[PDB]
Amino acid sequence: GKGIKKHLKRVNAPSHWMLNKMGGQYAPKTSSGPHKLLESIPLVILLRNRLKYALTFDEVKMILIQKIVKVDNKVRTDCTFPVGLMDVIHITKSNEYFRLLYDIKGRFVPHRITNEESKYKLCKVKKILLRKGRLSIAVTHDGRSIPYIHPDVKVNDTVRLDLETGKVLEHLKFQVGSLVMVTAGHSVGRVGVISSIDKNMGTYDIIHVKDSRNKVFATRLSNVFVIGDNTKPYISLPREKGIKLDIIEERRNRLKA
Amino acid sequence: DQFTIRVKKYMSNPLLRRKQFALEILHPNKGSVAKKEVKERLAKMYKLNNVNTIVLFGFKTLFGGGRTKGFGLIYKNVDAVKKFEKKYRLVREGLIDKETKAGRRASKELKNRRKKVRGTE
Amino acid sequence: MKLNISNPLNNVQKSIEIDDEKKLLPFMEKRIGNAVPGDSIGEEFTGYVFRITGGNDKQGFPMIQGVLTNNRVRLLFKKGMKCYRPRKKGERKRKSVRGCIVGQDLSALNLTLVKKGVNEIPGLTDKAVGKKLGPKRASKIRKLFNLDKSDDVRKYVIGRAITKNGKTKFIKPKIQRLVTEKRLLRKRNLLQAKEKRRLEKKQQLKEYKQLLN
RNA sequence: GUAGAAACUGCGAACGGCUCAUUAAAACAGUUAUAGUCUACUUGACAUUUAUAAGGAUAACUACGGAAAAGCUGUAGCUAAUACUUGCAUUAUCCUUGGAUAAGUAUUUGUUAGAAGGAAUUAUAACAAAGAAGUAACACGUAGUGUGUAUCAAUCGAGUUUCUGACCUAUCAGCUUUUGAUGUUAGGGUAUUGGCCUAACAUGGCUAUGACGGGUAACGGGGAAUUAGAGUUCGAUUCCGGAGAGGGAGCCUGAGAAAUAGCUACCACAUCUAAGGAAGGCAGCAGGCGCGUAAAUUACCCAAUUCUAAAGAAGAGAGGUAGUGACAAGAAAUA
Ligand SMILES: [Mg+2]
Ligand SMILES: [Mg+2]
Ligand SMILES: [Mg+2]
Ligand SMILES: [Mg+2]
Ligand SMILES: [Mg+2]
Ligand SMILES: [Mg+2]
Ligand SMILES: [Mg+2]
Ligand SMILES: [Mg+2]
Ligand SMILES: [Mg+2]
Ligand SMILES: [Mg+2]
Ligand SMILES: [Mg+2]
Ligand SMILES: [Mg+2]
Ligand SMILES: [Mg+2]
Ligand SMILES: [Mg+2]
Ligand SMILES: [Mg+2]
Ligand SMILES: [Mg+2]
Repeated sequence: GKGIKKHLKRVNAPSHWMLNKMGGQYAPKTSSGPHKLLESIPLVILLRNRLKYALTFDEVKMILIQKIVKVDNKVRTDCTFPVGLMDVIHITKSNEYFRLLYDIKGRFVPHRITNEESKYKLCKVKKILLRKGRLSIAVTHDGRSIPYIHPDVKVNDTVRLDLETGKVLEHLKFQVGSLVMVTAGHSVGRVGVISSIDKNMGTYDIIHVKDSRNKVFATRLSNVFVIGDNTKPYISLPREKGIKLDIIEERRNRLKA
Repeated sequence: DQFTIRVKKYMSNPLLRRKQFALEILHPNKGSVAKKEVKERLAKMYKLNNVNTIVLFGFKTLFGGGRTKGFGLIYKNVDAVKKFEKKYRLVREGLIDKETKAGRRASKELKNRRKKVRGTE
Repeated sequence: MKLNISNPLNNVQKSIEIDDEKKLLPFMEKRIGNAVPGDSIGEEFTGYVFRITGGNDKQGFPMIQGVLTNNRVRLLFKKGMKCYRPRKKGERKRKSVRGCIVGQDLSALNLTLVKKGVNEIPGLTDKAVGKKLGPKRASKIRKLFNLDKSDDVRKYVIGRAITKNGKTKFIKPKIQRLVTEKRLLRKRNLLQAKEKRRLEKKQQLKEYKQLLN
């Protein structure tokens, strides 16, 4: 036969899900949708392992049968739906609102935003297409098509999107002084600004970022997400504000009882 | 008779219709206050008029003796118990009593039924 | 050797048993689908004409129309063919089947009636049986009862002997393709949705053309 | 209005589980390309040349049957559909009415113009010829959903592909090319590139830095044992990749197979028979024979981990639980 695989084994699941190596040979195996498997979590993980509202898988099912969970203002009943980075989650029965973010480690957390902040999100552009009749469509990291994009929006910058109507509110550029969150290896939740851009011709582009403690790190261009202009961020942040300390200082701080 | 209950990591779950919590029971120099007594104390502790909305499971007695750990579960009413509790728990509580035990010999019936044709099988 | 005669007009059939070489002589070496007189099978069959429709041999293998031999052959069958039903989709199987020429090696005939003779052969030309099930598509009902548009169709569906639960109720089949307000609601809703999409597209186009400044 | 044996229709059965026979620049590992391609379910955008509602025909079923036997089926009479088919009504753009009409989504051929990538025969636009397939004759009672549908984008994947990296043997020194070996031109074929294949043409391609052969009680890797530091030896076997279903070769359906609890034939082995014929594949789970120095129960359950479906509610020897068990590992009586 040799077709598409349908099962996922536990020790082969992405490590940032933090699954018990005992109790089971399998993992939920997220469905196909707006996010990649390795850059997302299935809804069962969020709703049982993190929030602890459910005890088993079937309890997640009984929760989702009654239409009380919404992602991006739409109800979802799929137990393996992918959730992903900047999405908002609303639970009517508890009247709660969350936004997923990376912490200073490489793992996802629900951030518990307020009701007013629950009406938008930030999307970063991946490419811009020109189609019949000369209209321009932007494709976001969210796997989303936005027609009639403003002519000044380019490939790597981010945009702010209303959720009741799929319209654009404003857009944020990708420059030397913009504020950034990094989303891949060796620095997955750090927030810094930007120092320089390299532009190697045939290969990857490297950019450098400076912390608010004057610490500097670098990464690839493809795992850089703009979250604000020079001064302030446009969303609330988790408690560390993306400041990563080394292990000696972290151990010293933790030793306060 | 003489025991103390300490309820830990208490949490309310409006998505389901229950409260869920951990438990620890201190009974020095005696052994294993019964599950029936714990329900009655919890009903008083939580003003639970009735008693048939409480579910307890996973009790261990902690080598050495004198203390026990477990889990507990308190429901909004009886209808919420039957809606979303499994059948095996619902039998231990006595709410239902069904033991249809036809066995795994339905595989025999399944196999010798597909070889017969539309009308008779 | 065993004959099954069926009357298609009156929906009735009758079988007779024959152990004789003399009586079956006219039938031999005839293909299936061609007429043959029935005088020799009985003096009361004088003036009767039959047609051959099938049969099967001593071992029980059926006959098929295409093959022009007098004995058994071995073919591989597909979905559209006659003496085969697949277990999977796209499955094809090789089976053994009998030719379409009549011979002594048969065990059944399966022939039908065309013409009456001089007698009446009771049980084959006297009785008649109905459809056993009435139509369900509405246009079929109105074409059956030769109605016009104004005539409501719901009042002419018939159960034959139905008095099942009440004293006399005649529970009737549900009929499809009836004109209901629902249908109408579907049409008006679809038209409204189309117009709304048109208006929204015009709005968006005008707005974007404004923004290009 | 509620329930519903049979049956048609839809989706899955290409995932899972097992084993290590083949295999020495092959497979595999780290690094690349697809500007040379295909892609079901799921997610987002969103459409073009009788209508108060069209057609005929078939299961299940009834009656008459055949055969020792099989998941065998003949003739006659009925009847549905989101099965199989036909087809209605509608505006948009350029110059505060009219005119030209646009009359065609993908795809193919000819002539041109030209926001992005390092690089375009690129998005895209015009002119002249062809042109698939579609835009609801469907169901629920929640403005809301379910099912279906042209093209683009995303997602779950695959096919090819760049560079570098293996054990012993020279009592294996020259090899390949008539019959594709190495290149060029034009075609055919494929989802695409390619001697992948055909025709014409040229004489090339590899090699002591070990070609071409022989051997392996050789599947590769993540890893394991022992070691002060160097090293030497192992890796059938929890995860990833590859290959196979007694041995070979063909094929249908399908988004996906050269599938084997799918089909066709030969070789070997083997089952029932009224002697005409019919039906096979434990390297899946238990279990038996044989082989040998060498290895366990013809048990219970879907409660947990997950998967499939018309997706709370069914099923799963996947999986879990016990039974056997001085392989290996830890604690620890005989005062
Ligand atoms: Mg295979
Ligand atoms: Mg569970
Ligand atoms: Mg497999
Ligand atoms: Mg040639
Ligand atoms: Mg190995
Ligand atoms: Mg071996
Ligand atoms: Mg094994
Ligand atoms: Mg494997
Ligand atoms: Mg074998
Ligand atoms: Mg095969
Ligand atoms: Mg088998
Ligand atoms: Mg075979
Ligand atoms: Mg076995
Ligand atoms: Mg042993
Ligand atoms: Mg349903
Ligand atoms: Mg049940």
